[PDB]
Amino acid sequence: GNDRFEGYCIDLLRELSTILGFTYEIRLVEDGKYGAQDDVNGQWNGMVRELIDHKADLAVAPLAITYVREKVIDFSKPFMTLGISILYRKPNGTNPGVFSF
Amino acid sequence: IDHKADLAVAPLAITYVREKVIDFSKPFMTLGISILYRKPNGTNPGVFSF
Amino acid sequence: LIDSKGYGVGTPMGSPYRDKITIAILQLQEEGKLHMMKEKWWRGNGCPEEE
Ligand SMILES: CCCCCCCC/C=C\CCCCCCCC(=O)O[C@@H](COC(=O)CCCCCCCCCCCCCCC)COP(=O)([O-])OCC[N+](C)(C)C
Ligand SMILES: *[C@@H]1O[C@H](CO)[C@@H](O[C@@H]2O[C@H](CO)[C@@H](O)[C@H](O)[C@H]2NC(C)=O)[C@H](O)[C@H]1NC(C)=O
Ligand SMILES: O=S1(=O)NCN(C2CC2)c2ccc(F)cc21
Repeated sequence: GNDRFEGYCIDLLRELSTILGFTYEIRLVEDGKYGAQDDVNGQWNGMVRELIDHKADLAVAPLAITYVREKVIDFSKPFMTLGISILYRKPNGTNPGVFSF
Repeated sequence: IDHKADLAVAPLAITYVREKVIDFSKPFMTLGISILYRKPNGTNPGVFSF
Repeated sequence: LIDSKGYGVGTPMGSPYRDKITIAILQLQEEGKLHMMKEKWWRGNGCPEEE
């Protein structure tokens, strides 16, 4: 059912269901993408394709507000703020410093 | 609300109560409430600290 | 952070829900539930450097 899933954007969708009032059918997207306008012709993929084609009503997922997605679908107003940042290993060594004294 | 304006370009923070009466755009700056207070005046160890 | 972005419940182009999801997000944020859910998941093991 809807009982298969858990997480942040499932607990968010319960809280949006309690406040506004609706029932919801959580369906996994078939492509596995979110949205990407293929520059060879211009076509959407993933969730943004299934909102333009009206196969969905909501897109409760990490679907980041960008300039290009906003011109084809309508986002809500952010439930989480972020930015792009660098992921890298911690340095597992110690500075020797033989003149530490 | 009285339609005397068309835009409200100012620090007009998006709240729950203002959004039900006007329509905001989508934020041009992010923030939160935070505490302002003086710096503690510092240390000044004297030269005869030993 | 390189830029500043944000998530959001995507609705189709001209859906009547994006003005009801917007209200129901701003309500959850002042009640502190959007922070209460984030503290439930993003904490996990609170890794120290302890040493
Ligand atoms: C365990 C080892 C001990 C060894 C020696 C024991 C003997 C006794 C040793 C020291 C006794 C000193 C009296 C104690 C003062 C109390 C604190 C004080 O008032 O600080 C004052 C410091 O201004 C001074 O008084 C500096 C004086 C130094 C004395 C010289 C040491 C003896 C010399 C060698 C002796 C042999 C010579 C050989 C034969 C001639 C000012 O107060 P303050 O607020 O703390 O300062 C910060 C404010 N400010 C930055 C603007 C300044
Ligand atoms: C902490 O610092 C403040 C800021 O300097 C001190 O208050 C005043 O400092 C100015 C410096 O220009 C003086 O002109 C005033 O006369 C000070 N006010 C007084 C003495 O009432 C304050 O004294 C400091 N307090 C502590 C506990 O360090
Ligand atoms: O993508 S947005 O809706 N608009 C752009 N911004 C601010 C410019 C940083 C922000 C800042 C924080 C957000 F959560 C969302 C957005």
